[PDB]
Amino acid sequence: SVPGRKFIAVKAHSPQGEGEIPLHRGEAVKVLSIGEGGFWEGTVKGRTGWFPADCVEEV
Repeated sequence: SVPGRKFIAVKAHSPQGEGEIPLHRGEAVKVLSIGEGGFWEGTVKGRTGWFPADCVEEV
């Protein structure tokens, strides 16, 4: 465990809905909040949006 909200993408994501962001494996993701339907909200390189939670793992 490390304090804070640092995660890493283990899976890619291609956006398929309003407000979704892409993810690429290995990227740093700051997890901000949770949504409905298995989606979480996070920040990658100055963009924030939705992606499936199963794409990320905590550092």
